[PDB]
Amino acid sequence: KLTPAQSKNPAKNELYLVEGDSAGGSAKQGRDRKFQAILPLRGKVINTAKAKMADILKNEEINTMIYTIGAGVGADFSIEDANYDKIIIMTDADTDGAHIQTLLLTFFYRYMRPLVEAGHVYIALPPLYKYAWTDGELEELRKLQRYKGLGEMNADQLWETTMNPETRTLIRVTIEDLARAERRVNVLMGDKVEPRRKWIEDNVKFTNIQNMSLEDIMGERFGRYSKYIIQDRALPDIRDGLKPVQRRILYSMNKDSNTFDKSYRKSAKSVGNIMGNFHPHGDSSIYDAMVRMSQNWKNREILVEMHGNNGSMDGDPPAAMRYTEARLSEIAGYLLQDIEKKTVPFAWNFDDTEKEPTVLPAAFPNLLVNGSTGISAGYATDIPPHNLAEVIDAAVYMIDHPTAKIDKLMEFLPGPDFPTGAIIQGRDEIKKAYETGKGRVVVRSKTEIEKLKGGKEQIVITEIPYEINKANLVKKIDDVRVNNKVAGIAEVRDESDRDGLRIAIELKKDANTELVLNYLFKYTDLQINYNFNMVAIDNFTPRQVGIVPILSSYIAHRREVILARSRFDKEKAEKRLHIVEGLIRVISILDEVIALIRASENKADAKENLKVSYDFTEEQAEAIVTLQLYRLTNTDVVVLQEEEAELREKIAMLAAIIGDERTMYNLMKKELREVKKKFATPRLSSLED
Amino acid sequence: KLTPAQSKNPAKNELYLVEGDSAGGSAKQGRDRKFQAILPLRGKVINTAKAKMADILKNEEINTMIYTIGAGVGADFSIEDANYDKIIIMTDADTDGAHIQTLLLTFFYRYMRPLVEAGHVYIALPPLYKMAYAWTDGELEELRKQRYKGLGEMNADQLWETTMNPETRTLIRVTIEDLARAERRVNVLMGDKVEPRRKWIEDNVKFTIQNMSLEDIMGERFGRYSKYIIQDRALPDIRDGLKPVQRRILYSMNKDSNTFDKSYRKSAKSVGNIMGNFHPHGDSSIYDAMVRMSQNWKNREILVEMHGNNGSMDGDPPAAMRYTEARLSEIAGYLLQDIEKKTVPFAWNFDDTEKEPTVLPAAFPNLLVNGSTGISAGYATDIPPHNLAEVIDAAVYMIDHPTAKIDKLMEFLPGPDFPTGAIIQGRDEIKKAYETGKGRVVVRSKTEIEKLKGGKEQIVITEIPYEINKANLVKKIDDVRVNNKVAGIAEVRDESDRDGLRIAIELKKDANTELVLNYLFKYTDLQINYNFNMVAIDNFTPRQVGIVPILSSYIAHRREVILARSRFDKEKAEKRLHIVEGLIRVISILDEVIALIRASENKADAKENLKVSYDFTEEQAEAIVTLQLYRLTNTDVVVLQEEEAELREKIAMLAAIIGDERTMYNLMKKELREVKKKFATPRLSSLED
DNA sequence: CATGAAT
DNA sequence: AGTCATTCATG
DNA sequence: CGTGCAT
DNA sequence: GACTATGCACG
Ligand SMILES: COc1c(N2C[C@@H]3CCCN[C@@H]3C2)c(F)cc2c(=O)c(C(=O)O)cn(C3CC3)c12
Ligand SMILES: COc1c(N2C[C@@H]3CCCN[C@@H]3C2)c(F)cc2c(=O)c(C(=O)O)cn(C3CC3)c12
Ligand SMILES: [Mg+2]
Ligand SMILES: [Mg+2]
Ligand SMILES: [Mg+2]
Ligand SMILES: [Mg+2]
Repeated sequence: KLTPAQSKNPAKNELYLVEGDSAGGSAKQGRDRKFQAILPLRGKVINTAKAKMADILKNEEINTMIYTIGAGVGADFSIEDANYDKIIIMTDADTDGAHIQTLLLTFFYRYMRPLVEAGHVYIALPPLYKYAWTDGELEELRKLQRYKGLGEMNADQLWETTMNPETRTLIRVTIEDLARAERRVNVLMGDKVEPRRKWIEDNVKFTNIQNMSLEDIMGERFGRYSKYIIQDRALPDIRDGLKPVQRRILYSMNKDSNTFDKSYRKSAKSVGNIMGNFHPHGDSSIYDAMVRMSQNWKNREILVEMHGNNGSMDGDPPAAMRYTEARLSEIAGYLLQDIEKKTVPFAWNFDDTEKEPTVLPAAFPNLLVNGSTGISAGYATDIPPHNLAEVIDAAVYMIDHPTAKIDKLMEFLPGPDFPTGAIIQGRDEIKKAYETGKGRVVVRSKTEIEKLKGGKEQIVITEIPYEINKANLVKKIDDVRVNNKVAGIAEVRDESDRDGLRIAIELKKDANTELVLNYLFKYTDLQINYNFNMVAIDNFTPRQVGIVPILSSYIAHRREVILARSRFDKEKAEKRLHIVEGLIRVISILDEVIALIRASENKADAKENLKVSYDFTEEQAEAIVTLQLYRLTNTDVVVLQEEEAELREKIAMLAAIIGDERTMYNLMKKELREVKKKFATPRLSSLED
Repeated sequence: KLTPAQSKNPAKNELYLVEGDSAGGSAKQGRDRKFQAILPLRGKVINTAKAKMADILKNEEINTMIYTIGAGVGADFSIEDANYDKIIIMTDADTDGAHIQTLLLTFFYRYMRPLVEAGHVYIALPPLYKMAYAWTDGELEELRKQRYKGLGEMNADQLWETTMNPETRTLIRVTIEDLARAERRVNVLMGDKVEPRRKWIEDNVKFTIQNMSLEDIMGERFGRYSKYIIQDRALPDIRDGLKPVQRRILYSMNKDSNTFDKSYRKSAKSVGNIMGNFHPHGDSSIYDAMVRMSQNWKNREILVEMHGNNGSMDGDPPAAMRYTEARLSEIAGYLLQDIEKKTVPFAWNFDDTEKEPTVLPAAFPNLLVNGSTGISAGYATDIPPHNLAEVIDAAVYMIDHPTAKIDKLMEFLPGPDFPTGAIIQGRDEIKKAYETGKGRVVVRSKTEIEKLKGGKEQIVITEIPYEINKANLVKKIDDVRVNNKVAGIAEVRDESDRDGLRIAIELKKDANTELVLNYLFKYTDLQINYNFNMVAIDNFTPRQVGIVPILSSYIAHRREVILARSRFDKEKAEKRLHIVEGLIRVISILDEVIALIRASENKADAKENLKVSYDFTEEQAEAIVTLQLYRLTNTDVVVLQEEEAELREKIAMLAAIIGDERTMYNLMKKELREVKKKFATPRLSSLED
């Protein structure tokens, strides 16, 4: 796995720890083989502060590093009998690169302290533009090619920028204070989450060879990584309930006109467009997210319609993106409704070539309807799906009554509504969840006892808990029968066809079916505990939220959308109305206008003449001057006046929405009810206490 | 890997052999678990009538097919011990599916004869269309009163209802009518003898429940696969020298404006667009093809420029399409020159939503310049790269002298010009190759001797034979030292860097350096034999062609392109002249026309009046009537008469090309010389005899 | 045993 | 993101 | 131990 | 085209 140097020399030999096999290859190509060695770090280096000391020793990356370095580890470590003068960590210039640097540094600190204390650990700093490393260097170089990673850099460019000892700009790792360094590393990388959460809260603001400390290097790297994972990866926006990857998937597919009323496009075509325009990451990661939105046992209201093998409840792999074809679902269209009307904040992509929405208009409150999950850094998320009609009903009520209480809201939104059905138990815990954000509810399979011939009964499962694998469940129940942990099971039988779920647990003659069913509920996943952990992104910061701040954030959002949409349509109507006013007046003086253009020197002089001599505005003067010749035939002013009437009425009703809070909220309620009527579906999960 | 039936029954159990894992997964969901078992066949099945029996027994696909059939194989085959009553083969509707059916049928023939003789071996026929479903184009025509490209685009419920439901499926019963003729049919198609197969293809293939015989099924299936892979996969077109996948890559990237003058584009975005619009195959195959066109040690003139790790001469894996950026090279633009002018026959793609070029205009003879290779069915190709300037000079001569002899052409085209360089020996065999298509020439590494200290010498290799892996060569050379197959080798060192190839073979003190160098040339790969096998596609058929059928077919192609282009520009200039002629008349009667349009009631009326009153044509009247108002200012009649003159001359020069074979041929030469001057590059390979 | 578009 | 196996012609 | 976006 | 290991919070 390691590319070694030509000659052995522990006085000049350098070890390059490269992030990735591709970048490892590029390094291997652009290196100096006389003394430079390459070691690909395939994946993320294990946490040698969290993981056990056994599984740490059973790690491939760690072992081949301890072998390539050739000095041992822990207390059996002799820096004198090493193999390298310098060990350089070369990663991508992005956030995940900063995470690898963090993980690798904690390794070389916890188990190879003398190597770091002797200043033998370095950090290669690849350029960010093309050469510039900062924004100030770009400014000075302006008097560009943004490197998305090491993969986009050539071998000769790699050497000239970051590998040549005379040209490279390294960051030397030094231990200034062993006490403050021990504290920092142990907090950021410890098993305890709470000190890490607090550190992120207090520090991270969400708004040729230099030497850096350990505390500074661990702070700038884990600080850069934490902020990006919370804001721009794992956690959903509190409004549209989407992670950046899902929003980019829905938007790109919509921009490519890949909607529900059109033909399916090949998945790879969509995935490729997402990656080249908005989401600068792996094709597999994007596709796996695209597939999940097509699975109706993961989402209560699917956003993608996919043809072919997209998986099952048995958890078998979906067809590769070379096979499947996809398109947005009809209800996914409402998430993107009026996006063409400046109703949402847009920001530049990584490419700085095209703008992308930071949030979707969300004509329906997706965050509650579909849910989210949900593993960040310092924070985590688990929001269950809900009924489309019920959430809307609660939303409509809160629109009328902003200061509504949870007890009243639960008359409309009684609890979660899993797409997999099953039984939810714990009315008290549901309330606790809708208030504080956290809460532990019990999810139970829908069962039915069928009596067989011979005095023997049979348990028949028809629905299973959310996020539970059907195939793994059957195996676990069968293991109970095989091991005879409990007595009475004759045969476990998955009888689920393409049109129904059915797990049949046939029991022996004279066997307490109550004793068995109770055992399977406790020791298998027939019954599970579902933990609420409703955390989302409100105002760029992570926020644990109940049912109230969620609904309030959605209402506040839809208000902005409706207001912005109204300004947009009013802007269009005004501009035409202004043009129609001019055209009507033109007909009254058609002869003198044509005579004026006839006397004009050019297009610009013609418009300037229309302004001065006949008080037409710039916008009007443009429309008049660019009229096709045949429009001189028409002198019917009546039809244009009918358009004036229609436009003036539209501007009026639009302005009232912008000017009257009540009128606006009435509109919002009207649309939320239409969405309800169109996409209403009965409950699947029963509620008990 | 096998999904067994829930109930073992050698009377009703079916065994579906599915092409691919994903399709096997879809079948695993759409099956009836009571009696339908699934066995996914991953990749093409081994040719059991072509490979050594030792390799056959080691083939895991065969072993897992026998051990699940439960009846052994060969002479030790009890037909009553089988666990399945029916064995259905379910492949895609495409030609590769027909190949698998062929390979499988020969196995069940050779090693399981009683199984096929009992009529238990079936062939499942998937639907081809979906509007209900239809298997034939006639059935689609009747159903008219979704084109499936495989099984990966079908849902589980769809696959069941159409091909898996035993009461609603179309099956093919494989019956062996005669054991005599079926043997010759099997051996000719699958046997180790290539010549009889090539003859059978040239004799049968026209290049332009329900029972079925074995000889008929084998001929129909393999016939389709033979034809398809011959003219639509492995072999290049004789005109633009491109395989279908290479042509689709170039056209797609050019259509997406991913060219040399513009920014680089993420590779996955290009691959996805190709796969979804033109080339209905795997992403890796398309990307690998795209990567090769970027490697400057395989192509004499790269057609794709690529940023990042695109591999090396050591054979190390290039970066995945997630990492790399790419765009068309400048010279690749000349392959697509004038494609927007209907100079090339187009054809519908697989979606019938977009038309693709069947051949590129090719402003330079790409077949000889870049070469091709080169493994089809019944045929194979191997054309070496040539110098761009030399091939053009050869073609230019043949334009003036159609009946040019080979000995004369070689004064301009002396031989191949490998991008890897090295030495070519064998003037005689080159001529034999340029005449017949086949030839065996010798390629020798470029070496030099460097005197060292202590009286030692050092062999230095700077250039190596075409298509030779540098990493393996060094290993094989060093293996000579290790095994001491020749005396005097001290150390083998690859000293190549990012700007120079260098393999230093350091010798010992008193060692015969001439002896060492001679042994390596003969027993390693410092010297190899390049075998010409110039086979291309001429008139939809594979043709073993010499240097003359190639150059002539290119000139013939360039003729059609230039003729079709000249007609395009002429019709364009004609219609434009027609308008200019009318606009000049209008100026002299501007007021009368404006008054005439004002007097008119509408657009249609205005044109009829422009016709009747001033004899303007319909095309002329339309142009006048649709002029924007400001055009009444730009009333310069002279600059219109300049365009009029400029157009009449352009038509005159274009008509001369269409109406004179010589003037057209001079245009070929003029343009070919321009291409030559722009992309001229010195030889890299030296020639000897 | 490689080569290169396919599975 | 690398690894793993087969087709096909051919020396 | 599985979860779902990342390496 | 499936297989294999890491992060991160959490019962
Ligand atoms: C499972 O088939 C493949 C294999 N194998 C064949 C053997 C089967 C049993 C034991 N494992 C190996 C793995 C392989 F080595 C490579 C590829 C491959 O590169 C590829 C592609 O699209 O680029 C596609 N496929 C699938 C489309 C056939 C490959
Ligand atoms: C080599 O890393 C990966 C592994 N491995 C990690 C271990 C390292 C030593 C060898 N064995 C395993 C293989 C893996 F199991 C899965 C994926 C993976 O799914 C994936 C993706 O984009 O979808 C990307 N990568 C690469 C981007 C890191 C994966
Ligand atoms: Mg990266
Ligand atoms: Mg993955
Ligand atoms: Mg196929
Ligand atoms: Mg492959």
